[PDB]
Amino acid sequence: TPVTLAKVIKVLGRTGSRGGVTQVRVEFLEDTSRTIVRNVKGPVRENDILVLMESEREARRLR
Amino acid sequence: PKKRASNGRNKKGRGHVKPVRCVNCSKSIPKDKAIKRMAIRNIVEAAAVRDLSEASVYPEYALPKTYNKLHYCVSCAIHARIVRVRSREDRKNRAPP
Amino acid sequence: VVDPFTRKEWFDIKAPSTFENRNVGKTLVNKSTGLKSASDALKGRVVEVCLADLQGSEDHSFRKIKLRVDEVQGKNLLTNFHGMDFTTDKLRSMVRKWQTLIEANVTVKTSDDYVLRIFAIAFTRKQANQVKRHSYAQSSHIRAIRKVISEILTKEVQGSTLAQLTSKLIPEVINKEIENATKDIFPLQNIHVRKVKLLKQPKFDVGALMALHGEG
Amino acid sequence: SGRGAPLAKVVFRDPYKYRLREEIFIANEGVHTGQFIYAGKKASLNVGNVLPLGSVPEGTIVSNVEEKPGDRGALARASGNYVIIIGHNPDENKTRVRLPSGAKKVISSDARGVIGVIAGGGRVDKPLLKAGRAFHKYRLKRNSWPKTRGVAMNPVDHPHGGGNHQHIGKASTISRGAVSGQKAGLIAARRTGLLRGSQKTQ
Amino acid sequence: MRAKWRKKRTRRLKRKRRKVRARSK
Amino acid sequence: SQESINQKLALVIKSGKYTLGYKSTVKSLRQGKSKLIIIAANTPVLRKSELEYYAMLSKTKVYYFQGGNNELGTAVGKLFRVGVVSILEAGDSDILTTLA
Amino acid sequence: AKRTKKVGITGKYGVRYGSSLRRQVKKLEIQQHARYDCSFCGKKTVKRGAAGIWTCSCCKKTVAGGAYTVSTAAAATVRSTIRRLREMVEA
Amino acid sequence: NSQVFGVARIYASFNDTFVHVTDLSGKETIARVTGGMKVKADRDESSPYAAMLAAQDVAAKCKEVGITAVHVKIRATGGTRTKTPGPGGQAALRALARSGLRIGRIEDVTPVPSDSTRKKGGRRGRRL
RNA sequence: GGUGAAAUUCUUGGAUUUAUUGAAGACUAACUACUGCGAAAGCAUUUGCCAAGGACGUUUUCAUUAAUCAAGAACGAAAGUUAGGGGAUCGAAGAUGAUCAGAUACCGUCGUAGUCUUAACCAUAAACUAUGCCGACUAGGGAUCGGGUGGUGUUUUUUUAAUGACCCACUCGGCACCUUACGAGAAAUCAAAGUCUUUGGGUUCUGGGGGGAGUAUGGUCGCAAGGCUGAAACUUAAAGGAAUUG
Repeated sequence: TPVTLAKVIKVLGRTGSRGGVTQVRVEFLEDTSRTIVRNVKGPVRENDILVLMESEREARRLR
Repeated sequence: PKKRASNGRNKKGRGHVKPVRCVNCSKSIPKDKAIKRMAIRNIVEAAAVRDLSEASVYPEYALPKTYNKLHYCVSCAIHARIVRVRSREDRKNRAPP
Repeated sequence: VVDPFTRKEWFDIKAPSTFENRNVGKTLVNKSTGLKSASDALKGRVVEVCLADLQGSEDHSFRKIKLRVDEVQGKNLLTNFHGMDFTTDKLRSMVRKWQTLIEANVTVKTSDDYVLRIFAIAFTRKQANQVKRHSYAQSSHIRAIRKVISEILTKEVQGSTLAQLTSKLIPEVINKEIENATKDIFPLQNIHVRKVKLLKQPKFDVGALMALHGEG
Repeated sequence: SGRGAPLAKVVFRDPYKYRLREEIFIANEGVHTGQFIYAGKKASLNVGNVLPLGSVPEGTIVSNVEEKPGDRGALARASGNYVIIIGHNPDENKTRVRLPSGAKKVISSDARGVIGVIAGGGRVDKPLLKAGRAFHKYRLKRNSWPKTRGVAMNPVDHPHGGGNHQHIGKASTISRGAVSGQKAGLIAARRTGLLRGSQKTQ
Repeated sequence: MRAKWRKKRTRRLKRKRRKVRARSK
Repeated sequence: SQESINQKLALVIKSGKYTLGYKSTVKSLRQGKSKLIIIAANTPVLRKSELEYYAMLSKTKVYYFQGGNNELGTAVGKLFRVGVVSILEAGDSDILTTLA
Repeated sequence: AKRTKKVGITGKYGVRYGSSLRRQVKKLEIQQHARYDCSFCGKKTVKRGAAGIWTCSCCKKTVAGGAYTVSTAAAATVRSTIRRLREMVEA
Repeated sequence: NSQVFGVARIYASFNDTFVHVTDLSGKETIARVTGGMKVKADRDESSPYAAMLAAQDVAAKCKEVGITAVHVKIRATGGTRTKTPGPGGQAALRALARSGLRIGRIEDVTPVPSDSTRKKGGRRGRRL
């Protein structure tokens, strides 16, 4: 399956209207030079890995 | 009364200036008026430039930019949060930040 | 329910010998059949290329050229000039505020019947000691600049043909020509012969073309 | 007589004999005595000269254009009318032109046509004001004027006919599958009424 | 209301009364 | 870059030696005197050709005015119309060494 | 002297036929009885006979044109379009 | 430089994204697809997920025929319209890159008028 | 395609998208703007012809000719009307999909007149600088357009020259502008609405509670729509400026 693992790089801010959503950058965890910024659901810090169904959508702000 | 001396924008000696059209709403709006900006951008997004140059032949040749002027309606300008009302004294600052 | 590309061919472009890169492209057509020769259509195609991609350089990564197909031979097809241009990116990069603009244009036939409209653009600038912020002009200056531009463009185009001008404008001789001609009045940054437009062609003349070509 | 569009009496040297072959070209809005008219494939594209259609470019106009090569002139023949060229396709040499009704017609490039538009101009903007000028007009053409109305004629004389009131009774639009004696009114009317607008073909 | 439409309404009324008056020539 | 033929014509009037109208022009051009003819635009090609022939026989110069005979008469300073003018002593102008 | 505020020539039609039509006629009647200017002799001796052809009564040359006026505006556009194409061709 | 080359016209309105891949000329198109071809949602017709998902199969086809390298021209609606593209443009572009098709000579050819005909809206404009 | 979301609509006749060629009519982008010109309305592609005009250089040209103005006359956006040509887009009317309690309205699609021009008419707009014209003075301030004064300057290169524009300042008619306010005006504001109760610089129009009513009435101009002029009866105790709290 084309599923990805990616470890956090840094926190970016809490977005969306109700602020449940947060922004996070991750490192691809096998291509360290390749990073990606995305949106998440819940409590997050650095140094945690995320299982990604896409590595391309390259999310951005949200309300 | 006169909320603004110019009433408007830089006519002051002209009588008539041809109009333009708000790129958002298409309203007619004189060029003296009609907020004017410039949308300078690289086409590429920073998130993509890595894959871009990796796939790019002509290695490190250049990267062009997008150059676009943008007239605006007043109402649109305000609803864009692009321009906004200002304190009375603050209304004469003819500079950006 | 066909897979057309399992009917199609591949034709190698071969451009003039006045350039450098001639392995310019490959393009496909449906196979020539009865009552239908793919060449009949391929004779009319037109292609667009960066002059950088042509001459190997990247210093011409902004101008560009149109090439019209003229002939075919043995899975390979010969082109010829069809027009020049100037890219929008560079155009608006050049075109900023606080510098008056000028544009002129003329139309003339070569020594040969290859009639061309040719445009010229110019901006004003300041000279190294200036403080005011707009740097504009007067209409006398503008009119005389337009005049000289037209005269020079005509003088260069008449005594020449397409190949002459192609070999001029790859090295770009003519903007420096205008610069040397115009250093009297005004610096005039961003002088550029930016666009030419074919208006007419003579009889096709396979021979001139295959004389131009025919190497490697 | 019976025409706008004045006539032009051209004389040509007969190629194959010492004589002249005087002709009747329609005047084409600029013509005048002492003038020369050129005819040919190799003729100048000025006004009055007559040329094939492959021999002239797109956008050009012409009058008196033939519908077939050698019918000595058919179309764009009345006053103020003209036909516009809009294309060539040398696959079968077919020119494509636009006709005063607003019609697209595809014909032979070797078809001929005289360059310009026909005189007379706005003959039809001025009102006649009255019966007498209509009378003289239709005198010089044909006995179609005056014109009585079926709603005043008798049922024996018209299908509209009938009595106790000037009226018809049934539709005034008459299916083209119909036949003689029934064909009084509108024929194949794809609609009817007051209309808009304002092009004919597209 | 609005002055432009008072004006339009009065113009309508002028037309109407003038028609009613020229009824009697 | 250019001087107006109209002013030059006024000059040739006020100073130079000359005459008007086809007949006098041909008289002068037959006596071989006139140095410059001016001819309008509207005039018959036949008369234009006749005058051109007389000029080429007299070794005389020609100008083809860029306008009609009414305007030529206007410019030579009248209120009727003239097709042609003849000049025997091109006067205080220098038309002879112009493009003419 | 003046003899008529407006109708002029339309007085031949008296009280008849409607004012709209008489005005629409007045226009064209002036146009056609107008002694126009000749492109050839330059004079003003050009008058209609036999609607569609106008004669210069001195140079004798006839010219074809509109019925009531010499040039139709569409005919002038035609001449322009034609010379444009003539140049683009010959050149 | 054993890459064989094509060109890619990308056209991003605020409603849809058009990918279009052809030879170095316009004719003999190679691939063409939209966001609507991948979703029948009607508002996501310009979704950049859709543009990505379209560029995927476009590059697939360009390879299956045998193209390797691309030049790219791009445009908005233009004329007398926005002049600005939607978000899907850039995502389809990056998806092309990620597909592996090598790239060069990026350029914008969106149409621009010298003050051409009137615009829609009627002096007072499409108010939401 | 189009939307906030959809729908109407177009699509094996292969739409949209792609390339080429063409035609038409309109519009003159960006560059390029407290900048331009102009009695006002107003005016952007180029060139040529036509006249015209302000401002200036100005030891030139004449001698009080002149300033505002009833009557009277010219010009006069757009829309609008009459008629020819034109008719691409845009688009009242109109026809249609949605929404909505309803929507003959906003949104969407098409579309007539018109939008363009020609020949006539009209003659008004927040036709607003809602602020006349000419002169004297009040601080500066710096920009800046057009015009007029110097640099043992800059660069343009040739051997410097030369013009040349730029700058440095010197300088005038400018569109105008910033802080202050001395004066004025509650106040907003006014390089001028300043020059005034210490009341008068030449000077023309309109203005006098609100409405009724820009109606009626007539007259007059107009193809008409309508305009200019223009009341009264009757009715009635009011509407705005700034700023404060909400």
